[PDB]
Amino acid sequence: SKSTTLFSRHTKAIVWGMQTRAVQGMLDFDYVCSRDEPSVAAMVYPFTGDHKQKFYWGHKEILIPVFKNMADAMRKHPEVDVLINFASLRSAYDSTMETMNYAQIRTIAIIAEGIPEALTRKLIKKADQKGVTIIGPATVGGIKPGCFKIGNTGGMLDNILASKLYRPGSVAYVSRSGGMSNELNNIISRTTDGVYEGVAIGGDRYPGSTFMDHVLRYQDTPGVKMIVVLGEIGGTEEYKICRGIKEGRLTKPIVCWCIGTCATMFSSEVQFGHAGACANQASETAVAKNQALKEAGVFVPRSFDELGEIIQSVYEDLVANGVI
Amino acid sequence: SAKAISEQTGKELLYKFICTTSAIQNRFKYARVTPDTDWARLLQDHPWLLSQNLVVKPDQLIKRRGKLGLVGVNLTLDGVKSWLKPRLGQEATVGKATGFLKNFLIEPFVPHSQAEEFYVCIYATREGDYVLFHHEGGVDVKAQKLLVGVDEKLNPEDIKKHLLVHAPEDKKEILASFISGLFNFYEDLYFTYLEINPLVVTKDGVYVLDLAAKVDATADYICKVKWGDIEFPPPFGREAYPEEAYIADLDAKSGASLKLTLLNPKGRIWTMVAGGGASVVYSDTICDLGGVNELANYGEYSGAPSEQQTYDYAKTILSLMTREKHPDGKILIIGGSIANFTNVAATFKGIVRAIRDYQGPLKEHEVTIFVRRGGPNYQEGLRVMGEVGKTTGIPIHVFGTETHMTAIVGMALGHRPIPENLYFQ
Ligand SMILES: Nc1ncnc2c1ncn2[C@@H]1O[C@H](COP(=O)(O)OP(=O)(O)O)[C@@H](O)[C@H]1O
Ligand SMILES: [Mg+2]
Ligand SMILES: [Mg+2]
Repeated sequence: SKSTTLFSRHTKAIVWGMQTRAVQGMLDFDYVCSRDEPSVAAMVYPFTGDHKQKFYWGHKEILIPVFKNMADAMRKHPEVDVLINFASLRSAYDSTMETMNYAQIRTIAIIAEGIPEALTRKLIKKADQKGVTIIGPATVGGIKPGCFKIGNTGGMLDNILASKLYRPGSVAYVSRSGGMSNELNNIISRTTDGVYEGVAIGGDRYPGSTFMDHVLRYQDTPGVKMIVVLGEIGGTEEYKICRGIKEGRLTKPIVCWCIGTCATMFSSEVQFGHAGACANQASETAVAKNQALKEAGVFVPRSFDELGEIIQSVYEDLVANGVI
Repeated sequence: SAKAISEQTGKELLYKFICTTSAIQNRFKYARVTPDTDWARLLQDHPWLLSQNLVVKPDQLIKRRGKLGLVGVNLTLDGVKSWLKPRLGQEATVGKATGFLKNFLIEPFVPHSQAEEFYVCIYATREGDYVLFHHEGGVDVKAQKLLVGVDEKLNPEDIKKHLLVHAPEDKKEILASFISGLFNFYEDLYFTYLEINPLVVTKDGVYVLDLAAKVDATADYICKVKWGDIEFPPPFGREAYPEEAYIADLDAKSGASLKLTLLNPKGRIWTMVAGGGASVVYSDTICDLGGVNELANYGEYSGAPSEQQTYDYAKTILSLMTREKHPDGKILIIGGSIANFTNVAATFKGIVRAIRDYQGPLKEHEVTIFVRRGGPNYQEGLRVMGEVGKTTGIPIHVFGTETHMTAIVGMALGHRPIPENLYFQ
């Protein structure tokens, strides 16, 4: 829909919020990725006055500036095009709208869960007209191995090492679930050359950027040879992928599993954790969407039980033809 | 999430807050009735029940109550009582949901023709809110429709020009004004769905005979002044439990995320999975392996809850599964993905503190526990699980990242064996 490349090993970001632990986790990731510099240029915190914070670049202690006014951070760090918003739900709308007044920001991550859908609809409309990519709300974010990870995504160094998240493979994924995104990190690393980029779009009814938004970016990314989608019950988003393939827009292999098949076996409605998990028509069920995907040429497993098994199968057939 | 409200709650809010040129009739003129209803006290509070004939129907999020014979129309109070006699308090299956009929509305009967029954609906999408109208309202509803953009305003001339093309000419200005007032009320109180079928217009004004609605529960902090102590009923086929209200109350107190819904309180399969998505996958897996009729709950804890928060969540689940022995015992799935930031050590310490205080009952009900979890400090978390399983006698099997996330479900159901070569890994 909008840009194709959001992050690189030179991406510099501003962090709205006093989330020291998440910033340090990002820095640890930057280090073992052999980045030249930290990915967090400055933090914003309107509660306290301008100051600087102790952080650790490897074993060496460094400092990152913390500004009270967003206007001062954007001005003193014009290299920033990404903002990771850790604001509480009550203030996430205002701070996000304020961010999109700085045309330097091309990608915003909204962590907070609980933002009224009517408000997020208003955020989407502003970003749509300004070409800003919103990842969220209600997401941990995403990770681009070797280059950039959003806040807590990917966890601590030991997980970044175990899942080989310090260098890219050829497999891009997009999920609604933040926790399952780190499971996809684990599964993909164990069955392929590893993750090239992963995005968690969040569990809300209207995510800032949809599944197809990122699947499209992946179709336009040469280093990406195959795509995994952990879809979900609710809405009709995954149907855009059936369309994309039908129109010749989606050519690379696509693996997809939609979670929420149990809801077809419940005698009445059950709302799941993700605010957008509700199936309002028959076509929004996980079973109905999995079936439509398989008929459109998507590689759909029988169950999540066998998701890693089908990912490995697609990968090896791609290695066979010398695509990887 | 968007949550359904009762017809009464929706009608109360509409009557109180809608602003319209149209005089809306029979405002607040309804009587709520349950199996406990003191019918003498009801007539004290609502003397109008004897002034005209009535309509009675269940208000429990049951759709097409007419087709199901669940609307008694144009009845005296005595007729309402006789009509309620074989229905109130009785068990009833609607579609595939089975529940008790126990909450009914009694409203005045409004005479009118079929030509005076209209359809109105407003629901939300990503690109905005769609406003629908059909001149052929009623139980047998092709409808006119138009998108109101995100920051767009509903201009009454589009209501008049497009939506009301097929509406009778005389009733067009009152209909235009009501739909305009309805939309503003829809926005102000953060509705995401609002259906009035039928909306009745006679020479005496506008009547809201039926109402179905959902509101954005996340917008309480914005709307609580007008919402009041607002209630979100469970779908027909389920009861509300205090444990659910307890957990929902904790979730409201921190950024942490604590959901819990009881499906089958006598089911021998309980889950305490972390994550909004993982909890769904484990549920998908259990049902995919034939366990849909024994799964007791759906729930998740995530967002880095504290150790105490996790103990309070866990102690709720353990109480619920120690209320009646099962012939074949019971099973507890403590699972999840490799977490990004949730301290697996602090959370499992809280769970382990719950398994200690409830160890006696858990052995009476023959509970077996299965564990798979990764994330920050997961190794220390795995240890105390295996260690409490030994300092109690409760059988626990503890797995880590070297186990597929849902593999422990097949283990728990006997579709695959327990591999002791993966413990604590
Ligand atoms: N208060 C009322 N006065 C007169 N007729 C009514 C009244 N309430 C309902 N009806 C009639 O009964 C029908 C069914 O009632 P309704 O409340 O719409 O429930 P449902 O849509 O679930 O069948 C209505 O379409 C209308 O024709
Ligand atoms: Mg109706
Ligand atoms: Mg969640």
